[PDB]
Amino acid sequence: QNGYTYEDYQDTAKWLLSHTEQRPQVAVICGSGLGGLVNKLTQAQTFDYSEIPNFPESGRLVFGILNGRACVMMQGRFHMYEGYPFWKVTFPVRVFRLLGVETLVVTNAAGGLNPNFEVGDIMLIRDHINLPGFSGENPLRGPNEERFGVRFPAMSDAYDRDMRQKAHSTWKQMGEQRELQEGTYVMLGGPNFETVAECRLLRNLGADAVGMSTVPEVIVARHCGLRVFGFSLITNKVIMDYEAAQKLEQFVSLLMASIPV
Amino acid sequence: QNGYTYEDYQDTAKWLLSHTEQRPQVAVICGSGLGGLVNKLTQAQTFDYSEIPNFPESGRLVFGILNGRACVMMQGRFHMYEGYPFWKVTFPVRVFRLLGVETLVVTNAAGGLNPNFEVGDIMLIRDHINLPGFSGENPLRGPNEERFGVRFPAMSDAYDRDMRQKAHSTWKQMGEQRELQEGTYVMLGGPNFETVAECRLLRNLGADAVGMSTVPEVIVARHCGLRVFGFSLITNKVIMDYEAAQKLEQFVSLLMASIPV
Amino acid sequence: QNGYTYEDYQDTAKWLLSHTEQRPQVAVICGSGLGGLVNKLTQAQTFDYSEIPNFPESGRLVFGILNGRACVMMQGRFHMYEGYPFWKVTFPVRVFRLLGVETLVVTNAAGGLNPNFEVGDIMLIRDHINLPGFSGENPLRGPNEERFGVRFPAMSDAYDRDMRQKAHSTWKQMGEQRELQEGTYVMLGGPNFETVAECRLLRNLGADAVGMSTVPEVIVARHCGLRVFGFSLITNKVIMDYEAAQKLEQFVSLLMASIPV
Ligand SMILES: Nc1nc2c(ncn2CCCCC(F)(F)P(=O)(O)O)c(=O)[nH]1
Ligand SMILES: Nc1nc2c(ncn2CCCCC(F)(F)P(=O)(O)O)c(=O)[nH]1
Ligand SMILES: Nc1nc2c(ncn2CCCCC(F)(F)P(=O)(O)O)c(=O)[nH]1
Ligand SMILES: [Mg+2]
Ligand SMILES: [Mg+2]
Ligand SMILES: [Mg+2]
Ligand SMILES: [Zn+2]
Ligand SMILES: [Zn+2]
Ligand SMILES: [Zn+2]
Repeated sequence: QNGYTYEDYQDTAKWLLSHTEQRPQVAVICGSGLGGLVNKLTQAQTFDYSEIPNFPESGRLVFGILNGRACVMMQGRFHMYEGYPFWKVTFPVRVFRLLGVETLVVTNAAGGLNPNFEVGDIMLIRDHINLPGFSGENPLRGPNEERFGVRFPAMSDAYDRDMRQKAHSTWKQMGEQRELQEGTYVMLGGPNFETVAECRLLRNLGADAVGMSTVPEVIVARHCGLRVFGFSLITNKVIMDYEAAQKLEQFVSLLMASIPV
Repeated sequence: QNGYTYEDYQDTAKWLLSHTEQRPQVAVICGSGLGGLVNKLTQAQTFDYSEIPNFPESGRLVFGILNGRACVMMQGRFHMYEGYPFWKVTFPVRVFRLLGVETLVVTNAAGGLNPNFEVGDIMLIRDHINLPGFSGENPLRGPNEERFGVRFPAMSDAYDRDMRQKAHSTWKQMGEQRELQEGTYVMLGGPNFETVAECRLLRNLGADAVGMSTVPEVIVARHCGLRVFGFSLITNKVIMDYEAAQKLEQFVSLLMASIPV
Repeated sequence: QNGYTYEDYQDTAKWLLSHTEQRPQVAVICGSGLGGLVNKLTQAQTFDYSEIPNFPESGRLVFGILNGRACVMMQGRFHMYEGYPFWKVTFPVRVFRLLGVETLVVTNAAGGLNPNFEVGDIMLIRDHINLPGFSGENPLRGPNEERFGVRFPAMSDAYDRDMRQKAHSTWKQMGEQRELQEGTYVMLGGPNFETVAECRLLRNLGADAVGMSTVPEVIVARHCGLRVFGFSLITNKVIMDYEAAQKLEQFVSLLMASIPV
């Protein structure tokens, strides 16, 4: 049961509003290996998660201006595999909503299931498969809070098309030799890596990349009306048979200018 | 852990037996949009769930005679997405068993995965896929109570063939232009609606319709020996690619006469 | 949340080390119908689970020498369907590690999904599919204990190849008419048996046999560095459409001699 009341989000949000003059419209959640993205922020202000009332423990929240856009960034995220229920993993997203954030950018490291993928590739997330969600492990599980969103939110249009279009055209302006990949991200609980049988299984379900986060954050963001778009850094080609983080940082930085104000 | 002792079911059952002279042999569980089915009951008696000891909160239980058959009807059901564990969602089924009920009729609103389905269609449930059940979210999870059923109940014959046969022949007597659909119902936790990738995934698993209930009720009913049959009201054709409630009420009403006594 | 501290495993392990002179290098986990495997032990010593501090309740642990190899055997195992979280189901594996065990042999009764399987067949487990694991129901869920293993353990090489090779050559020396089967074991929560739609679904995921255990034990064993190999006794051919325990005991006994010392 969600151990957070509506007021808890509000308290946390007002705490942040009074401790920084920063008023972000964009929020970015970074997983593992994308910490250099926070060093590009100007007029930056960092808050350790441990100093923010109600924030899940263990990692920091960095406010600042990235390529002209005011944003708030999660340096380190939460995972189901660490033991947190999704209502803790996604706590920050609802706080962002209360801060006035309108767009959420999600990033993650993932295993490439699509044969055509190569290490270091950047896959624009066009869709996702939420396996934990099939069994009820859903961040929206429990009473619905109308002040956030509706009881039965649609997820088919989760990854904003306009931003995905900007992403492609922006990538083209970067003059990259490798095309910007695009595909379906499947989330699994973890923490162990998949077996061959499971890897094949996932590929046949239509997934292009596999990871252990993001989906719950996206679901909660869509529920509370945030515009969403994200990317997966293919850190390794998953083996289907028996026997670049810097570029992503630059890319997300450039996209700020393409996000509608 | 099932927060109900065997005695809790018994207490609830005797409470109901002493508050109504009605002695139902058939139980009907209605989801959303099938409330007019309760208005067809004669010599009806309603109990709000809140006045019945032990009943899960938030909705009423209506006793009465439907087309000559004495039955008990759930107007409003419980869902995993609301936060209830399956032992609460399925609490009523075991109570029905203790009331002397022999047949359970389940109904639900569902999304059509089968391309040949049309809005308003009525799909006789021939089989189901219990996704939450694959991860252990099972209403039978925990110590087995032999006074109800066996430890490892078979589910392959869950939807009574004889009733499915009656359903088809009865539908034919109704002179309906649209054929009575038949297929596999897949249950997901919810509450968000599926993405395109998930919708395709489900269709490839062999599911004809998708919903957020019923399966746990059917499993518990089969476990305690109840005869089962049900229907899905296809309220919308699910989109598989990127870019009638009154009739059901009449149908279930007519089928009472086909249920063996 | 894992209700066991590192010290709990240690306490249990030292308790056993001081109550028997036996110092096993191999551990065997037996499910249902493989109890005669314990009667082949010499210089045997039995401990009821109920007399071992910290051991999950309801079944015994038998130490002894099997075909020249000192081993510890679980006669009766734990299942998710009984209500235990995986940290209780897999408690013994970590204890074995602390006892100095290096190899874990897992056995189970399973339903045959592969059409070519026959009742009584013995399927060497080459790989597995962990459905509960896709939703987070993972024995490794929670903080990682480095004294056991790494945060993100690989599972693709879970079933030791060398032992699988020994298994085949050993089976050939047995002069059995039926070949030693080999395949992928898929674990589901249970306790109900699958429907036709689910059975087909599982087969299409690439599973050869279906059961309700083993996978969590294997995962924890691999996490703490144990060599693993196992077998599934096909007790029945699963019906895919709508309408030997003694040999296994002998086989596992013979394989002791093939396990590296
Ligand atoms: N399931 C799975 N996950 C893989 C794989 N490779 C990398 N990750 C990513 C590891 C987790 C990444 C993260 F969760 F930490 P994140 O926060 O960066 O998303 C893989 O093969 N399978
Ligand atoms: N998963 C899923 N469910 C869908 C869909 N359309 C209607 N429902 C039914 C909504 C829930 C119905 C109910 F649970 F409330 P019930 O009680 O009527 O079954 C769909 O596309 N996907
Ligand atoms: N899911 C599933 N399991 C089946 C089937 N047949 C036997 N078991 C094995 C029954 C459980 C075995 C056990 F868990 F008790 P174990 O300890 O022997 O592994 C089947 O068709 N489906
Ligand atoms: Mg704190
Ligand atoms: Mg009450
Ligand atoms: Mg004890
Ligand atoms: Zn202050
Ligand atoms: Zn009274
Ligand atoms: Zn003693």
